[PDB]
Amino acid sequence: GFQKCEQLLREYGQFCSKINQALHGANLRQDDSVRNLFASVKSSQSSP
Amino acid sequence: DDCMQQGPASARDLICAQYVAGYKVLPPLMDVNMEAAYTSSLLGSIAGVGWTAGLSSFAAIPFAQSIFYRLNGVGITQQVLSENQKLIANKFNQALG
Amino acid sequence: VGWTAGLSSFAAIPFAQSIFYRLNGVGITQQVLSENQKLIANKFNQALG
Amino acid sequence: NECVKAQSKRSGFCGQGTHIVSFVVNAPNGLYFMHVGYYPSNHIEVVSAYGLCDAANPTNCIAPVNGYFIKTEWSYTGSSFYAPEPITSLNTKYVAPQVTYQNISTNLPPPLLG
Amino acid sequence: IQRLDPPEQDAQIDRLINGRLTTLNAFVAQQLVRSESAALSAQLAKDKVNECVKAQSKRSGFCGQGTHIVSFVVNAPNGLYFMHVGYYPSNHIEVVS
Amino acid sequence: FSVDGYIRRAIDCGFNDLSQLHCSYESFDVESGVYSVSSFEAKPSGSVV
Amino acid sequence: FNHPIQVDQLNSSYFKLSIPTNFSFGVTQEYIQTTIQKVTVDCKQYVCN
Ligand SMILES: *[C@@H]1O[C@H](CO)[C@@H](O[C@@H]2O[C@H](CO)[C@@H](O[C@@H]3O[C@H](CO)[C@@H](O)[C@H](O[C@H]4O[C@H](CO)[C@@H](O)[C@H](O)[C@@H]4O)[C@@H]3O)[C@H](O)[C@H]2NC(C)=O)[C@H](O)[C@H]1NC(C)=O
Ligand SMILES: *[C@@H]1O[C@H](CO)[C@@H](O)[C@H](O)[C@H]1NC(C)=O
Ligand SMILES: *[C@@H]1O[C@H](CO)[C@@H](O)[C@H](O)[C@H]1NC(C)=O
Repeated sequence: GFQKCEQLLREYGQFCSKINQALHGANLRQDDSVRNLFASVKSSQSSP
Repeated sequence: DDCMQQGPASARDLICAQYVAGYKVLPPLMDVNMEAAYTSSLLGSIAGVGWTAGLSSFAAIPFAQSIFYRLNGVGITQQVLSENQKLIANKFNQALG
Repeated sequence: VGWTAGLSSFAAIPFAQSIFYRLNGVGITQQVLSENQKLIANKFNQALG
Repeated sequence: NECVKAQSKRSGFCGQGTHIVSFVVNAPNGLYFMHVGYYPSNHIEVVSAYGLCDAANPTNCIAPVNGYFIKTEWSYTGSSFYAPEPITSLNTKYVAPQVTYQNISTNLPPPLLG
Repeated sequence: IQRLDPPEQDAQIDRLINGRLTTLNAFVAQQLVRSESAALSAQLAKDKVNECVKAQSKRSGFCGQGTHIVSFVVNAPNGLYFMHVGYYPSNHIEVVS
Repeated sequence: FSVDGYIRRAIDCGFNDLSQLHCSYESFDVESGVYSVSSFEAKPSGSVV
Repeated sequence: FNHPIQVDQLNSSYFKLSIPTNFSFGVTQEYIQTTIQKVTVDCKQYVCN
């Protein structure tokens, strides 16, 4: 939250955009991994 | 709120650290009951899925009947399986118990 | 290529003939495949179209 | 090798449903697989036997091959598609007798009419 | 900020920035490595359910040890827990064949 | 540098692209292959002010 | 949760068979990446211009 720091941070480019996008993609990857995995465990027919 | 009204559980509490350090742990895609539903339906499909040709039909047969076909399929003859059905069930039960 | 034993010989057979062997191999009987050859080709074509 | 050059018997390896045939085309950074599978629908429930034995000759038993023996007396259907047809030597195999096999005494199929 | 003026204050803040940027880059690099690994692993889990659980496997060592008979699946904290029941021979004898 | 310390052989690392290759691997013998080396720079032909 | 078709077991020497009466073909599409774009960098130029 310090403005002086934020001012200096800006000189490193869109650093935080890169951090957020990299993690966003990495997190989507698990939702996709899970969705695919369960779609395959799922039975068509099953007994109670 | 738990981390404010109770505070950290112990030294190096990485869950309460989230609101301090600036990071967040996100919830998983499926809740527990849904994941349980998937493996529960899977359990009930085993005897009738690994039975014959194709993946399209389901044989609602007893688990035990499935085991005997599985044992026959690996080289144990039917005369043996028939004489030993209780012995086989007991050994299976010991393995899981 | 996906026709018989070994990877060494090639059966130059019609695609359609291959499909019917593939369907027979998964549990659809020959009486069914014979009665429905046009129905099967149409469904296949819908799937790809 | 598994999908395209062969019909696969591995559930879920290729596509969903029962694998029939796959095709491959190139894609910008790799291959694009086109897996054609067989998707069943409108399932019905029928009553099936584990096998059939000659009631008069209890050691002479059959089991279905890649299909089922269903009530309709007994007839055969392929495993992926309900379509009853007569039980013949081409859709059966002889097996050792089992407690779960039915004892049939009337309309015995040709493999048991011995 | 409280102790130093801008020409030196800047240098000190900048050290903290470099260290924290480095930390975040390392973190992200590992989340990408760990998520790639977990994704490959998830496909292995997919294959085991289809090969192991929904089918009897004939592949030695793919499922469990010994000859595979039946497998079960339950959920685990970060994945699946496979329960592979195999047939284990003992007391071998030699005969002439 | 020889065992006795004298320089008997050398590469001028800016002479050509092949020389750049040898220098980047710090060796007079590099394996066969296709390698990227420093680009051929465009140089100013004048100035505008 | 999308429940599977429930097929009951029987208290008998028989069993219930849930068997298709109809079918369709469908296509599962899959992309597998085999390559990445190959890139080289003139590091000396990149850093110092
Ligand atoms: C179609 O006909 C068959 C053939 O008759 C019939 O299956 C037979 O059923 C009888 C019982 O009705 C089985 O006989 C016994 O059943 C008891 C049940 O607990 C077993 O405990 C006995 O085992 C002891 O005795 C055996 C004698 O050799 C020993 O070998 C064994 O180790 C035990 O000491 C015994 O099994 C009979 O075995 C089966 N036959 C077969 C081939 O399994 C069948 O049920 C009829 N079909 C239908 C749907 O009714
Ligand atoms: C019906 O199920 C019960 C469950 O215990 C079993 O004891 C009984 O023998 C079964 N009857 C038949 C015909 O299998
Ligand atoms: C199979 O499903 C299709 C879907 O529209 C339908 O048109 C066709 O008549 C169905 N066939 C049977 C035998 O029900």
